[PDB]
Amino acid sequence: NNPYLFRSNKFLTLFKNQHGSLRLLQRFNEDTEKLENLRDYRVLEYCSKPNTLLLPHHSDSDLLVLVLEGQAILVLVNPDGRDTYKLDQGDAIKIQAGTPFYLINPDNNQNLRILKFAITFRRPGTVEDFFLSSTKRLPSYLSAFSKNFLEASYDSPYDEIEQTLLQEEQEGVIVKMP
Amino acid sequence: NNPYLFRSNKFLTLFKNQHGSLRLLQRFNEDTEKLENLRDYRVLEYCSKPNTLLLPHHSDSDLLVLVLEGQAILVLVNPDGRDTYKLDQGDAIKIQAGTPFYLINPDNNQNLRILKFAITFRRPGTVEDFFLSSTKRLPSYLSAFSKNFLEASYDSPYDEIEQTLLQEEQEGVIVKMP
Amino acid sequence: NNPYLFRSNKFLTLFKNQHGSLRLLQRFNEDTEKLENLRDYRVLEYCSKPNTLLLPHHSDSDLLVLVLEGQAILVLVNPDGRDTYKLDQGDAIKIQAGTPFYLINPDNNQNLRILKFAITFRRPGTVEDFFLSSTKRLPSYLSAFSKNFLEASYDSPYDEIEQTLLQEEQEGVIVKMP
Amino acid sequence: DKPFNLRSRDPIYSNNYGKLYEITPEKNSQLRDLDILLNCLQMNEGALFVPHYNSRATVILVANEGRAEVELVGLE
Amino acid sequence: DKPFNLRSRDPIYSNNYGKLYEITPEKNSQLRDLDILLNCLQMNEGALFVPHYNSRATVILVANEGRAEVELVGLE
Amino acid sequence: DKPFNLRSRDPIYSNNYGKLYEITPEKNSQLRDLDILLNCLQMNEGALFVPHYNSRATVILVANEGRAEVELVGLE
Amino acid sequence: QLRRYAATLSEGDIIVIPSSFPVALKAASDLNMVGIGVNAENNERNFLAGHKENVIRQIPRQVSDLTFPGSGEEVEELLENQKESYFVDGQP
Amino acid sequence: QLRRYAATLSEGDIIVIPSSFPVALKAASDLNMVGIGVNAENNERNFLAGHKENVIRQIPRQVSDLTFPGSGEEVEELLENQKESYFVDGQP
Amino acid sequence: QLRRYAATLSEGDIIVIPSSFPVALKAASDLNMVGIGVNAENNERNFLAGHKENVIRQIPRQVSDLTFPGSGEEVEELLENQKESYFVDGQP
Repeated sequence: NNPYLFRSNKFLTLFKNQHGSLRLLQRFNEDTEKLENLRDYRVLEYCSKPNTLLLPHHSDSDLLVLVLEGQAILVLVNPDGRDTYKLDQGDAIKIQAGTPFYLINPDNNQNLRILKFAITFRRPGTVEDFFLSSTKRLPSYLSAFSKNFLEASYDSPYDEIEQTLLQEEQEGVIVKMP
Repeated sequence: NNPYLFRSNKFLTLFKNQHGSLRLLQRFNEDTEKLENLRDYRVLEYCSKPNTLLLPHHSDSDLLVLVLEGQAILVLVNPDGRDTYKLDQGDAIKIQAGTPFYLINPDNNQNLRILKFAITFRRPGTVEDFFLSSTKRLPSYLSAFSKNFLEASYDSPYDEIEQTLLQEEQEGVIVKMP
Repeated sequence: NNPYLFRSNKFLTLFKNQHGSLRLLQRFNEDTEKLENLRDYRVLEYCSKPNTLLLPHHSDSDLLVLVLEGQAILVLVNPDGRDTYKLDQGDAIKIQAGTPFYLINPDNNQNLRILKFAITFRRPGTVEDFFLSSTKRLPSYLSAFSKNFLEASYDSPYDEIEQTLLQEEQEGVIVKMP
Repeated sequence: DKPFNLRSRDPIYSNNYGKLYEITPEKNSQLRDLDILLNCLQMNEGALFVPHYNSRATVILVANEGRAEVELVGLE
Repeated sequence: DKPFNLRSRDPIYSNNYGKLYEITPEKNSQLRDLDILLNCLQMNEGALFVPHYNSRATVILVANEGRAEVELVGLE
Repeated sequence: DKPFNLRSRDPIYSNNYGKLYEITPEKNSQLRDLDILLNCLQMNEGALFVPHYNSRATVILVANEGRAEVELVGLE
Repeated sequence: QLRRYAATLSEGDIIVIPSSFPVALKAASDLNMVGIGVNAENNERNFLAGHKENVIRQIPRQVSDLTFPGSGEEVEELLENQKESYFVDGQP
Repeated sequence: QLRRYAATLSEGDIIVIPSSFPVALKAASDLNMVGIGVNAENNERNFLAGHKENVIRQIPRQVSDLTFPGSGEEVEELLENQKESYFVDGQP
Repeated sequence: QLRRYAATLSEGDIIVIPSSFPVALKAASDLNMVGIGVNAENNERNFLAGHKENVIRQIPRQVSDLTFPGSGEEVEELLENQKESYFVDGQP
């Protein structure tokens, strides 16, 4: 058939709850040797419904974010402050690899569709997301740190950290806005 | 034997009529792992006799053109004009990937030898040529377009396009100058 | 176990006499596919004792030289002069690929430990050293040149070149300073 | 740092049958650091994007709204 | 052309429990041409380098003097 | 945009036994964008190009006119 | 060998267009697409049909008589029976 | 899947730390290390614990109540029981 | 291991010379060659023989006595029995 065509059913499901979804396009150089020049790029599609927010996480790649439909509140978090952006349909924004961010869908009527073009470099063609929160998918990466290490870092009793940071709250990375 | 040596018999024949020839050097990293840093480069050699012209085509790579012997009329075609160049022995010229061009050998006495150094990027190590004309090698790429599509594009009866553009004229990509 | 850890026993011995040693860290992308972005880098460790000098040689890669312990006399040789540098603990210096150089350990008390970070490009992930001197490891590369060629180059009788340049002097690339 | 809209500029092409918007690296610094090009295609029903080709860029085309009959010519 | 010392500048971090020196490409031309970053870590016994991460750089850490308990978190 | 001749400049080397012409990226913008180097070697019969090496460039040598005895030293 | 890759994409579908490959597409219905082009520096489009930016149209009369079967003026004429550019019709 | 790579390096040992991977290390004894970071342009460190440069600390109160199990103020409080930064203690 | 790759190229033949590898070639007849060097930025040639640009010649007298078997002055002398540079003779 055709090596340059990619139907919507070539997108793998990263996560998908009754609130939204995150899809990942397979590697362009997967089934054909004719797209070797596209091996470092990945396309993802973020889909969510009204009053939902993609939880806090940073990725290991740069992300060209593109709002295909709806409006959004993209909040980029810096170590010395946070930057708020009202993303409107047709707007694009690059998210520096490693910048933690959360996306919010404020409208109560229409859904939100976003295209994230991924530019990989640490491990070409692979994109990873580190969610600071813990769920059924996976638990806050802060939880992998040894008992003693977490106590000295945050200077608090273990059960208290496991109490405030580490335990599972919501069931997915996309939650409904209270 | 030796992995850095490439005899003239390591050049493959792209095309060769009683008017000239186009040779392509095999991939430097073909038989040895010691030239991996040269994998994106290809060397070609264009050879033609007096009063001949390499037909109109564009390539997918940048080309460093080098006139090893003779003189030539390199004509580079832009979408808003054309640029004529009188190539003289010892002159070099880069031909931007995608610029359509034709090479002419004006002298009636001596032959023409040219070296094209290819810098690939779309598909590393591979070089392709799209000839707008149709021959025994292959027919104008415009001919691959569906019937209806070609009629709407050029706004003319099909048989008329197949009449003016699509049918085979000469037998090779190198023709004698009238 | 762990693909990001490299114990000191993962360094291969290039050379090691009773005067010093040159160690080479295995390729980062050797046993794991997770460090493909580090494939062009090599880490080496140069260790020598008091009053010793690494003989004259140039490498095919750029070298970030780092003095982890001790002091050193790095002498970089140009085709139109030589540049002397007194390397002190904590100092770094890039050695342009192809610059011939010798390292000297002047102190009579403490040893010398150096880290050379290699940035390869001719043959990614591989680092080579061309020592102008001849030993038991290997004989001056000048010696590979055919008899006649060496005579015309240096304009002298063969036995005289084989006498002054080509014959083996010391037993290793690291010698004691007289 | 601020984001940008794909329609903040006049269409490169804006016929009667269609419109193509394009933001190139020479015009924007965010795309410059990535060497990426973005364009927004808009076409009426029955309209045709005449045969052409791009000299250096490889375009990843995403169908957002509607169906499109595309014809691609390559050389294998 | 002259060489440079890893401690020629003030520590980026210089606590009571430790110090980290860092020379970045934006500050030095030799490292700029290689796109390399160098830093010198200094820590007292019992001290802890709190969990953090680097946004773009992959650091090759060389233990020069002493032992260190390092904890690395990745996602496989 | 205009083309250029490999002999438009004075030879880098111009002995009695031979001549080598060289056009480097620092001198020409077309070659700069490709990071390519071009040189034209000219030698009388019996002449010898003394042993040397290039620090960064890998030269693809094309024999145009005549025969040449070349000796290459590598390390395997 | 030459090859034609034809197909209709629907919402969500994607098609990669390699540089230098000729391409054309008709709108089955009101279309809205997005292209993310890589390696875009100094990129430029070249049209094979249409009034503006048509290359087949810059090929000199002399040489065009040898590149195509048509007779010198026949090609020039053909290449202009279309006054519209970039985007056209599709009704036979 | 999540994974923890723990280990003590001694003189001469090396550990590569991939960008974006969280990392922490305790000094068993007086430590002196060297890091050679590649692809360093526009690099920046982000701390998850500590007073200065702690990101968990910039997450707005509202959203933090939905990102962590804690109750809005509980996380803010927790993240500040440490007045020291970058480098800490290790005595329970 | 060390290796010698010797050969005579005729019209049309090509030889790739990897950077840093020492090289030399004699003209069997009137020669005219072309080299297309890649990764040329800040490239520089270094000669091992000859008067000008000979590196073996910049090695200080002291250290040269330990790098080569010769006796300090013997090497300096040897390296100068050639007043010509870059290109030489070939008649024994």
